[PDB]
Amino acid sequence: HMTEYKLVVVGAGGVGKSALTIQLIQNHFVDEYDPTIEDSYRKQVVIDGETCLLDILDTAGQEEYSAMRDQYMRTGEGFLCVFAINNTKSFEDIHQYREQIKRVKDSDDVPMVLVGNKCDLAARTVESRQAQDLARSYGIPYIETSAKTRQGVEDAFYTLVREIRQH
Amino acid sequence: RLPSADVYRFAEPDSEENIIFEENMQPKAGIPIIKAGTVIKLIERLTYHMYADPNFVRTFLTTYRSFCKPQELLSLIIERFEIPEPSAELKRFRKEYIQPVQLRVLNVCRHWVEHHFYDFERDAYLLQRMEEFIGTVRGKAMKKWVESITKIIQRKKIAQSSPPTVEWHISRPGHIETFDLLTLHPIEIARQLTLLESDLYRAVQPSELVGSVWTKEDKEINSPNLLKMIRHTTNLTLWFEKCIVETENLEERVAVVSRIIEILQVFQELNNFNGVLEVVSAMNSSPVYRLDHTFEQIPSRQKKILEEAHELSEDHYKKYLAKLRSINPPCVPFFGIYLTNILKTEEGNPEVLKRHGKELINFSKRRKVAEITGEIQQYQNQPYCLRVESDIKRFFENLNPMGNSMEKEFTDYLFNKSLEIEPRNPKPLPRFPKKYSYPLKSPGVRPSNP
Ligand SMILES: OC1(c2ccc(Br)cc2)CCNCC1
Repeated sequence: HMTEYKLVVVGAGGVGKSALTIQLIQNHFVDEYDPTIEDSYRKQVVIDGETCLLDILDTAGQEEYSAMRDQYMRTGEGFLCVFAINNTKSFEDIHQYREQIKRVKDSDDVPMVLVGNKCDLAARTVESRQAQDLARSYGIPYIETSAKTRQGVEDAFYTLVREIRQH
Repeated sequence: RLPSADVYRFAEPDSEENIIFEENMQPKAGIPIIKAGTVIKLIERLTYHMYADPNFVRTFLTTYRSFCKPQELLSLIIERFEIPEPSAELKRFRKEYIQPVQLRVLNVCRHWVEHHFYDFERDAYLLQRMEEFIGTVRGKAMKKWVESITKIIQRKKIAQSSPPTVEWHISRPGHIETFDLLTLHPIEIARQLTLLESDLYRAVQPSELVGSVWTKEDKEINSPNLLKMIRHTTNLTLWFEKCIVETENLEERVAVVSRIIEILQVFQELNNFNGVLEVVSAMNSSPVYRLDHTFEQIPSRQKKILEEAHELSEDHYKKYLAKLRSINPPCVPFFGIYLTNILKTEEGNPEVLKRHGKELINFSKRRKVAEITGEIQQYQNQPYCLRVESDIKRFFENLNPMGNSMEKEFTDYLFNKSLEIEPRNPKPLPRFPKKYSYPLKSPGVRPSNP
């Protein structure tokens, strides 16, 4: 049996966080997505020559069910803490998301990655250095991604798998 | 023979540059499934001469606002109705094209005012224009449908057997001052919360969901019934956690967790999956999950009940999804799944498909969203055969476990309460005094009267 990594996407709502996972799963050149089927959140990948299965939980749209975060977060081994580079509030919310992840997992060292998403052609309010500084302070990687071009998507996910493997 | 596109836009023939279809046909009607098309071609097919297409009309009128404004739609359906002429040919055209088309636009107007009246409540000029158009419609064949539309508009402008006996425990009828988790009957907590949650579920309209408007800046204006529903659910999870971690005495806290699991058992009986999950979320919260000394003293029967409920949520709601599909109404579904599937359908599919350089509206994306809102509505029809208790109802409606505190403040307080009552190893387990001056024994989940 190949290794299965249970990943959880966390972040502010209303700022296109769903693109990160939709773009990973979708084959480029197919823009047709059905969130109803199993294949929409499970993907077989080869990372550093070792085949594995990524199971990704993204509860995009259920942000108001604030008392369901612990439940959802406990399913994960690895986390993608996502903010929009055009929304400073989503960036500022990362500190509390991470604190909950640490509490839920009962660990100060939980495999985690900071993802800055460029969700539209709105102006950037979060400079690369601000996010690179925050990521360093937590001792975790920082990956910027483009929702339009798929740039950085695979690197975000693969860097998380490496963080889990090297845990 | 139809007139020129230069005089009547809907005469323009079909091509790969203006309308494309799916490989399959409408399951029950043998009609082709439109994949994408131009607004003119979608409006043509909305009011097609060959056949009536209720599914497409139902889908269109639910999801059109993402690609066409209500004013622009009314303009388009008025244009469609105003058919110019291009004898044997003229009499056949009047009967095989003008009469069927004019009738189909009247059915659209009728479906619009009946099922999507909010567009009119929100734009009084849109209704002024609808009424003006409906006034200019003439013909003996139309009068029947014109009167019906007018009858709906004016109605919109105006605006079973015996249920089980209400169950009581320590708290008696009228004595609201003593109502609490352990004093009210576990069966009545579950029934009265099922009624509240059922009504909250049934008040959510597709207008609050289509366009993922509950996630946008104006969510408080556009999705108010959905948010009240989510906020009640959130409040009950937080209330359940608060009850647990504020019962510092272990024996009393074992009694609290055990009673909440009994409330869960009844939510399962009633098919209240929102209620089931309110309890699973509280149990899996950081303050409650870690209470090993409390869960060790919980009866195995109750451990197994909670464990099966938890498993509904496992593997992206696999067992929840199958269980919901198998039961029949009345039930209270968990809305969160629908919310995520609508959002991801809209965000994961393009608004437009391009064919031979021409932009086509992606209708299939919209159909997929209308499929989710239709499944929400199928569970909104049937009510529960349960008598409301106005004082128990009010007690749950006014629960405010957070008080004046903010989310961080409150959830940190709950977690710090958890660490106080059951410290982190190897700190010894302290003892705490009792807070309940009434019996902790449960009356059970089986009704007390036949
Ligand atoms: O047995 C525990 C549990 C099981 C299931 C749920 Br739901 C919530 C908690 C509580 C005690 N600590 C281990 C997990």
